[PDB]
Amino acid sequence: AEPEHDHRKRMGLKMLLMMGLLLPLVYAMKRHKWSVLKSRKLAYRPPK
Amino acid sequence: AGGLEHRQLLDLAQKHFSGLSGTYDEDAVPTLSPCRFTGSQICHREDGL
Ligand SMILES: CCCCCCCCCCCCCCCC(=O)OC[C@H](COP(=O)(O)OCCN)OC(=O)CCCCCCCCCCCCCCC
Repeated sequence: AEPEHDHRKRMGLKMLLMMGLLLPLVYAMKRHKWSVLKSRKLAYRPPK
Repeated sequence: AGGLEHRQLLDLAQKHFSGLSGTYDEDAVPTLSPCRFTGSQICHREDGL
């Protein structure tokens, strides 16, 4: 019923390993660019 | 700078600038430290200008 059984699990292992690498690296690229905004500071100086 | 001999300028320096503090200054010299450059941005938004 499922001749692809073994091959799909071998691929599944490779998919998990690549995701364990790519997810934190892509997460790191997101945080890298966004850090400009996440640490920005604002000040309001109206005339008096 | 101008029409003047360097002899004259040195004579006046030794006359009117001799009273300055000597070479030693009691160990309190200003030593300029290096100044960190920071890649950064500052925006003062003012649409009335
Ligand atoms: C005309 C072209 C049209 C293409 C359209 C594609 C549609 C997008 C579908 C995306 C599916 C994700 C991967 C499944 C395959 C698999 O699981 O990969 C199995 C293969 C092992 O294979 P093996 O051991 O059999 O051989 C081995 C021979 N050396 O390694 C992997 O684990 C790679 C998958 C890693 C994790 C996925 C990360 C996704 C990144 C985005 C890339 C998308 C590119 C899109 C290009 C159009």
